Order: sequence, then C-alpha cells, then structure tokens
Amino acid sequence: GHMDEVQNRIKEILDKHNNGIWISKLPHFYKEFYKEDLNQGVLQQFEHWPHICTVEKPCGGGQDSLLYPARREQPLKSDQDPEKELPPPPPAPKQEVPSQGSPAVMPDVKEKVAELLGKYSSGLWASALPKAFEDMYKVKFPEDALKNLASLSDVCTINYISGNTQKAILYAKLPLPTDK
Repeated sequence: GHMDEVQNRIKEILDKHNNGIWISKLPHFYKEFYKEDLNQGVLQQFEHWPHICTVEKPCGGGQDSLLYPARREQPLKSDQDPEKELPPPPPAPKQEVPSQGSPAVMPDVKEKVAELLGKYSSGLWASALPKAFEDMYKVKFPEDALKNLASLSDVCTINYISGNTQKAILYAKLPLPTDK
C-alpha cells in the first residue's frame, strides 16, 4: 500500500475537520499532520478524487478553492438509476397518451357500415347489408345511404359471387389512414 494511504489521510483530516481546507493552506496542513512535504502533483489528485474530497469555489474564496471531505461522494453516478425506482412509462399517469392527432373523414353512414361489418365474420351480403343496417341501428333510412354500393365500397372490400357484379358481398376495409 501507498497511494491508498495518501487517499485515506486526506479524507481523514477533511472529515475530522468537517469544515474543508483551502488548497493554498492544504500543503502546510499536510506538513503539520503527516510530517511530509506535499508534492504539487497531489493537488491534481485532490482535483480528480471522487471518493476523498470535493474541490469547491465558495463565493468568498475569490482566487482559491476549499477541499471539503468525501461527504459529497456519489451525487448522481449510481449507474443503476433506470431501475432504482423504475417509474411507470408516461410522464405522469395524467399524461398516459402524450401523442395527439385527429381521425379521418368518417361520417355517420360510414361509421354504421364500418361497425356493422366488424360484427360479422360472414361479412354482409348485398341484401343483408340493408337488413342488418335497419335492424341493428333501429332505423329506416334513405336508399342514397343503403343502395349506393360505391360509398359502401369506400368503407368495405366489395367482391362478387355468381359472376362479376352479379351478386355482391362486403368485408371490412375500415379506412383510418390518419397518423396525426
């Protein structure tokens, strides 16, 4: 052992004193206590040591610094901080969705169709789409909404049976391209 003893004696004086020592008075303090001529390089040790002391520039020092003892060790260098308390994901529970944005153009007729398609693994067949519309939402509404196969093709995959455009089926297409 050697450098560990130099380390431990500077924390010993500074801890015993509690009130730190000015860097200019440190060398004669060291000479008095440990009977040795402090080399100038040990000042550089004092500047870098995280476990022995802290160099401080109190406002009254002006042109020199105080060596406080190691009580200020390990301030925010835990290297385990992400798991010391591991807080929940959001900024706070009141902010569970930091993101913001708006939905797509989906008027009530599109919404009726889109949910209605969602209710059936069978899809809705060309006649069953009107029947299920009127039954489920308890409405009797314009043929402009329930016979306009094109608007239904905006909300649904429309595909045919018995021939091209001979009989029709609807499956969900549920357009929601909006990301913001």
